[PDB]
Amino acid sequence: ITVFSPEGRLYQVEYAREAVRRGTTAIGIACKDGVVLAVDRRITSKLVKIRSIEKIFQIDDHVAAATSGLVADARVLIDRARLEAQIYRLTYGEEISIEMLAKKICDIKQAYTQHGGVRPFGVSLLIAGIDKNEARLFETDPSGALIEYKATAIGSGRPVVMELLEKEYRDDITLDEGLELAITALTKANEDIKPENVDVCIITVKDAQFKKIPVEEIKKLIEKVKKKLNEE
Amino acid sequence: ITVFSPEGRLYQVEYAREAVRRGTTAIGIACKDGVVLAVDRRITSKLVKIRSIEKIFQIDDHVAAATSGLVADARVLIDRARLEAQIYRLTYGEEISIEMLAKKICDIKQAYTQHGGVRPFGVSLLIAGIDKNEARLFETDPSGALIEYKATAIGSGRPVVMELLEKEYRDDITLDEGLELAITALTKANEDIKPENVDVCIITVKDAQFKKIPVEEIKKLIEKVKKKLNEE
Amino acid sequence: ITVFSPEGRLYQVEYAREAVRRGTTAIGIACKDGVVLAVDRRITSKLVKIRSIEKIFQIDDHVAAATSGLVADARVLIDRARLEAQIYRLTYGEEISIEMLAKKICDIKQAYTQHGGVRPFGVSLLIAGIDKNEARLFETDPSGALIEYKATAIGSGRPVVMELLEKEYRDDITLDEGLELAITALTKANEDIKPENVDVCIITVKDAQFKKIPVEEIKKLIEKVKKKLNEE
Amino acid sequence: ITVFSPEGRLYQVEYAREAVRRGTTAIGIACKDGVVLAVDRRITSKLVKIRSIEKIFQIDDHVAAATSGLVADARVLIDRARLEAQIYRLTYGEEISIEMLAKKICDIKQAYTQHGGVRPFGVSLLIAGIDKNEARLFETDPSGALIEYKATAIGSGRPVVMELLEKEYRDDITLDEGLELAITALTKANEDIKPENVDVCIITVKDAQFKKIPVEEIKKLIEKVKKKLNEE
Amino acid sequence: TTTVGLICDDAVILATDKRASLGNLVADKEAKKLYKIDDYIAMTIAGSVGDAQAIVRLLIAEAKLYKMRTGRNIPPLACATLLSNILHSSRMFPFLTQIIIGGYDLLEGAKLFSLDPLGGMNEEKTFTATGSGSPIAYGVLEAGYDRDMSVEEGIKLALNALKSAMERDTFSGNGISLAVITKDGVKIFEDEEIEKILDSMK
Amino acid sequence: TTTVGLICDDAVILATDKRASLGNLVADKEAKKLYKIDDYIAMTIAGSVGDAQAIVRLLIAEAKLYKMRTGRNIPPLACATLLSNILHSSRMFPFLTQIIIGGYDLLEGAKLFSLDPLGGMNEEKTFTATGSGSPIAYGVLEAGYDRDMSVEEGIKLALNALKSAMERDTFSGNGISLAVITKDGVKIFEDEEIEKILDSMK
Repeated sequence: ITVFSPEGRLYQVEYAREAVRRGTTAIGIACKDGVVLAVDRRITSKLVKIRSIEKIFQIDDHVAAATSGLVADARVLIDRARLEAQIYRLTYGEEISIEMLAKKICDIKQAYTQHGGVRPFGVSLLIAGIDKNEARLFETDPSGALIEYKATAIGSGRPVVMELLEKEYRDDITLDEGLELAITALTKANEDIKPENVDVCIITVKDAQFKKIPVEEIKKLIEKVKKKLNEE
Repeated sequence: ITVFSPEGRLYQVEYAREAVRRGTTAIGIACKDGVVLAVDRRITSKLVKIRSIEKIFQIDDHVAAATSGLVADARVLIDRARLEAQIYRLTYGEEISIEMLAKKICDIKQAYTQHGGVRPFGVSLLIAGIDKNEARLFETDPSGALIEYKATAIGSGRPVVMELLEKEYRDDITLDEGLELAITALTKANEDIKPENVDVCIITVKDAQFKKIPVEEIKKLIEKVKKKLNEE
Repeated sequence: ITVFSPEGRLYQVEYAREAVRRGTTAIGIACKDGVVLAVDRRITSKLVKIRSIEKIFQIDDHVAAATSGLVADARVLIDRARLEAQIYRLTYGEEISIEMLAKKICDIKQAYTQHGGVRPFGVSLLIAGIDKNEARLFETDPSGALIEYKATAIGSGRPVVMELLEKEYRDDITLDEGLELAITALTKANEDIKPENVDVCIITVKDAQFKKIPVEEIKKLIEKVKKKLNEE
Repeated sequence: ITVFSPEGRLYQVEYAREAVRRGTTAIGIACKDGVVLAVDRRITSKLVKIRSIEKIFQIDDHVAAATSGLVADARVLIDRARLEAQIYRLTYGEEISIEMLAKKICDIKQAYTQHGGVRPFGVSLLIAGIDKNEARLFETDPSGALIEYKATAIGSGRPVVMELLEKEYRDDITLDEGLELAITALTKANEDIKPENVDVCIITVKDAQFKKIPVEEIKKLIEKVKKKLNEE
Repeated sequence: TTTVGLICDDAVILATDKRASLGNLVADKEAKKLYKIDDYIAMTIAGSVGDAQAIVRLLIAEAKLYKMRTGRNIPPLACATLLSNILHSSRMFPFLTQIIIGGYDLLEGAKLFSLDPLGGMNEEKTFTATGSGSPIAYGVLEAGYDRDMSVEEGIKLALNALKSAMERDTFSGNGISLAVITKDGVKIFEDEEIEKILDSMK
Repeated sequence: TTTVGLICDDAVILATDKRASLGNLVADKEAKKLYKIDDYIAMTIAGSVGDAQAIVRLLIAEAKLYKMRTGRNIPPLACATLLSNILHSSRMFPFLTQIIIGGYDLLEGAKLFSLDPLGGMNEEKTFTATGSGSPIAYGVLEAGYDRDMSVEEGIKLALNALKSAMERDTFSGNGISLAVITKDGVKIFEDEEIEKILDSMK
């Protein structure tokens, strides 16, 4: 009562991807000094407190993840990873490995694919953290995702930046070096981004801990941007 | 045995959205002094005790919400919101946080999206109250909804006022400054509204409590109105 | 495996509605002295004991309801209201509240609407009684019904009287004042009604109790009627 | 609530087959010294840590398998073969018998074929281990697979090499003789494979143990390859 | 472990003893034994702590819910008849604990309900008490109670019951708490002020 | 098996005894009985190890979840009312063990809660202690404690409860552990530094 395709591919599954590439955009970036995420909410009307548009979720003291698709299946997938996460810390004592955490909820997404009477999750996810000194980043697909990026993006302007990064990125980039990376990138796909329409989460490996970024740090860096709309 | 779309969107879901854009109009408004709701019943025949057309429901001593869509699915969601809430209060003691309470029924509502043999709820909600000195307002969509407005509206006249408010609201507006806002707005979409066709429920933050407005306060404020149908 | 509409409405739901607008008529009227109900059975052939045509049911010493729609789903809903009614009295001791009894069977009917595999009920209801000195009236619909009337009607000639009442009713009318109301009304829709084709049941708030009306009382009052078919 | 065909064949299963011949290619080879596996990831973008593109899995200390098809159903079968692999070891003490372990998840695979509401797994497996001095290799099929090869391959370049091997294999070939066998073979289907686009896994029978091959062992062997593109 | 309820004219009074009694050891120098569930009703726990503990919470919710689902603040003699049922369910089961509930009925006025661990419920018209040292407290009332003894001559007599029991029962008697429910509300007395009274007494 | 909790001005002090007591046999010469569940909360286990043991892990995980799902670090008096609930689940069942939770409320200040196996909970405003050798430690407090004391005058009195009990209880009295929860955090005292104190003492 789900689906399968007439030749290689798979019905519903790919339709539910689209849901994502239509979704809000959001880039995740690795490095060596930690790892930071960021998303481009497209809050249009200004009657909606920006605090609510939840695009990035904490999952453990040391590992968090960012959404893109429908926020129907955003939440439910997190107060559930957030769940599969502490369970693990509980029947071991280990801050749950990130690769594992991923390999869990991405398996769940995968079961929802092949079972009678249940549409897959209209979402892809960006999980990053500190797997014991190793700050890493993953991308989930509404049907399994073994993709450990050094940096990527999902949603609206995927190819826009998912191909910007394609070049200049490098495996040494520092945090304040990747600082801009996402901001500049995110702007390419959003020609006119409010400076709070956006969300920044930092997780430095320098302490196995997750931090926020206040508004206007956002803007004061969205400034190194007017020098990018020139013969390029 | 529900549905999913052939390219990004989602069948039953949106069809059920409409059900809402067809239901009665409803406005919700935050502020800094608390928060106030109000709904335009369109009680046609005058043979119906206006007391039964429940369009707004208290969900705790400190948080309540207003309905828009089909009353079939109205009550059921609240006789069940009123429920997740008091459960919480007994497995903690804490008057249930508002962002959570939302993040519960707007979770169920999402669950009713992707599961064998069951139609999503024909409803959007407006949930407001006092989350510890912080008065806030939320919109739900028949499938997950992280939209925390400073103020908004749903129902028949969404675009009338959901695009009036677009301008003249202020992250300053008080309660009695927002007194009129909702009354005045609601008239826009309803030329000729009975004073009592309407409901008014005030939750001041100044006491974490929920109050009522009698008829004629309604009317005596639906009077600053005849000066709004002039060249505008 | 039920339904939902392609633009706001809902499939089976309304189709089930018609079933009612086709069924036998029935009027219930509130007042200030209690509350009275009545129904125009349309017993054609005279080979059927009229005592079997059940169209009004007692639900408790103080509350009773009248059926309209198919007699298949008539009984089942009542030999079950009759349950959710004595259940309450048992887990409290209180003669069950009428706005609660209603909101109950009316919540079930609702569930029958949105759930895989099962046809909603072909009946709208008329429920009334004495909620603690307060004699009230309620109408239900094959999917939720928050309608507490001062008086209304359903079935055959809904619009006949449901729009007769629409004028001359008064928030004052007494019991022996609503005496005629229903009777005259019911006659309007049914040109030529047998005098027992009809069923009368009076709950006075003057004792919290349920009474019956004998044939010929019915007739002798269907008498002030021949003065109504004159230039009106 | 799956499928069957109108004349012998079987709907979904073969549509699900395709999904494999579509996936990434993979080759496994037996012999007499052990047996070895290798796969051709087709990591296009160089933004993805080649470490997470998982295409070969270990199942026990003495047995392992390589994927092909969709990875959603890659993991779920292995962290499910991995299980039934240690279950056995616990209810006997015997390193589970390769022939049996295979006969297991392939059964599973089959059962998903004839059961209401669930799509067969989009994957063929290449299982290889040391079954008591007897090193062997099997190919699974999205619905049963009693095939014990002396070498084979799955996926993309199925025909290219599953018909190259067709000739020059020998029930003699050594390990370092099957060295190039799968590399050269693999090259045929992928004109231009990166030298790390490939994984290598060696299970010598002479220690019942499973080993890795480092990069540029990979390359320094993909070199005996340029002398393969000449009038042939 | 010792509490007291009585009806006196207008409304209803309740009192306890903030003493917790871990077998030989005195465990809590101030243990709450009097709870308000609804703006109009309040109750008193006697006996199994963590048991009566839950029954509170696993009842307060049910109130500030009925209240909501139907306006009228769960009329007391209804809410009571919940416990008679909330208890009796665990008869087949190991429930246990004492309890007094009192509140001012929307209309019917003041009400006072005793209650056993099984589920036996009884409306007390006069005065009733419960707690390790209850029978002490009891003598007091049953030779210190008249049909109509003022809003004062009740909360006096109330204390005095505890005064006795508290100092003639191994288990009761550490500090004291009290509230009086009446039409317009429910008053939890902040320790300090209670005191005034027995100062103004003997 | 012996713990102490007490409020002294700013925050709250907790201490235990690293002694595992396997019947006649001294089993552990250093067994934790003091755990920090959240950055603002921490606790002391007394009694059935393997039972409290799980009750810790089968809890921290419920904290470092609530913290996430809703920012606020599980407000202590809330996390407590879990245990009250968590335990009582196993009333119908075999549960058991003691417990003190001591942590700083984001706003409401310092909090100290006591907890019996069934599910009985009380907020201890002053001081409370539990363990095999509790009533020994107790006596110490009940005659060496003043509303105000100090940050210092607390951790002193603190040890000196254990000091008695630990040498007057067959079951308590091997090594000692101590942490203090205050607004800005929770300090586990690394043994060596603990010692400093009774040196500077008598």
